[PDB]
Amino acid sequence: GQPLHLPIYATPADPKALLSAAVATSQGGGKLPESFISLWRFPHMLENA
Amino acid sequence: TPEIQNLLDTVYNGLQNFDKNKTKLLAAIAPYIAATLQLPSENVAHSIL
Repeated sequence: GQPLHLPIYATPADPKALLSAAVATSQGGGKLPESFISLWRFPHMLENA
Repeated sequence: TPEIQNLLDTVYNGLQNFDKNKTKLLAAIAPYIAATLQLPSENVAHSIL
């Protein structure tokens, strides 16, 4: 009962290549607040800022 | 794409306040191109432009 033919040999499966996706988002920029005038002249307000 | 739009926004805010006869346009845009295209040098960003 030993077969004369030799058995066929299986081919192993292909492994999966794990891949990541890196995307970026776009947040909208902020606008300016309102111009509020003050009492001070230029150099004092400049140094303060 | 939002990423290329982020490039547009960064270069837009970056090279805002520019005059042509003050300096070269290419040398002005070269750092943002060197960063967004992840280039190491600035002469390379000059070269590719």
